[PDB]
Amino acid sequence: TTLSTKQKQFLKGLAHHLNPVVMLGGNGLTEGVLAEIENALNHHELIKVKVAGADRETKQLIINAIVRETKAAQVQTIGHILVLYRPSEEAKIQLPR
Repeated sequence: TTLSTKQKQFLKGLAHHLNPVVMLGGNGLTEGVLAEIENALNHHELIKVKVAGADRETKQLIINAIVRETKAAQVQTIGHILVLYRPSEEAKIQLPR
């Protein structure tokens, strides 16, 4: 998913009003966590995934794997939160041109 600068910023602003819908723990990106992320992308398009207690390299492994498997766009990485977006066949969120 390739987002323009303006699209990414639009989604970053919207995600400020969202809570995380997936949380990772010590076991990282398990099969079940990936299914939760897929589910969340499907229903919500724009999601926040909490990745607490991850150092920079660990978090990067996780980000890379999520993007590879899901084809979601990275909207924002700040601290322990990953904001991701993937469009739906039935758009829920109006994305700017």
